[PDB]
Amino acid sequence: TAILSEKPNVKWEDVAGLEGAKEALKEAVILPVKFPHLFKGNRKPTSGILLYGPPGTGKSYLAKAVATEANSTFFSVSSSDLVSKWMGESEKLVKQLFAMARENKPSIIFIDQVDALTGTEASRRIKTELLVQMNGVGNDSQGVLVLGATNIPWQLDSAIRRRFERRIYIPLPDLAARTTMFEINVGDTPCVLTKEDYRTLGAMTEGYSGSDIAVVVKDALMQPIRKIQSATHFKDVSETRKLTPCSPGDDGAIEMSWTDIEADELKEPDLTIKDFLKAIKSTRPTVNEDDLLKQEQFTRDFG
Repeated sequence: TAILSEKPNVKWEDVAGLEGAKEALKEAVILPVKFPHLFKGNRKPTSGILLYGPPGTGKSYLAKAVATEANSTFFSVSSSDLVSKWMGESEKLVKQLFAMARENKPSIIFIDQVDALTGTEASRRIKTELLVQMNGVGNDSQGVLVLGATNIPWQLDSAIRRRFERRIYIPLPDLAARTTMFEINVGDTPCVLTKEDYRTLGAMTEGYSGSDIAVVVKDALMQPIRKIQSATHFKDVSETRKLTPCSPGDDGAIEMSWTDIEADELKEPDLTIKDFLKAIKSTRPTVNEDDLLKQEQFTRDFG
């Protein structure tokens, strides 16, 4: 299981925002696949694409969407794992990976953290084997497309860099995308959030990543459970008896614990925007603001 394989089922719409990358990938990858007769002779589809941008944008998830939409098998590998965990057998692994992908066209190879192939003799082999394999466009043949992912494109070996004809920036999510991420992350959970609240949550998380948003949302959803747990005082409201947590000393405030209260006849506190706003304060964004420039320096130079 050093090499993952799957026929993923991620539609474009399942990936929050990124419409620009998406549209780049559509014409870079999907057009060739949709209309292969366009690529007779010396006109050949891209076969290396680098995805670069700050962490927490789900470059992986987007990659699966491409596979789903190209109707191809998704083969994938982590370069950090290759360099550290497997080491000795890494040459063999990079081989087998390209070999599986050839045997399974149409297919996509995903190499995560391509920077981690180069430096801190032994992994010099991995670099070298990868390069030979990406010359496997000039095997015959393909078929197979390599999508590299990096957070630190400026630390990516220029030789490897050069094998990735096409480069696409995966930005931090904008207002609309963050709004979508909040919705997706709560999905079906019982709550009383409006369309406007989602937008508010969106607007209020400038500079957050999908990951960041995921952690904030995971935090917020637990709040009603959190309230039920640490009360101390409940109260009847309203189909026969129904009690919810309330402050010490209130209109009908009995003193008890959740344990004291009967099956069902609990009234969980509503899940409010206020729970999410709280969660936003206690989870700072992950990604430094100087990254914009560092990534944009790369878009300017090797875009």
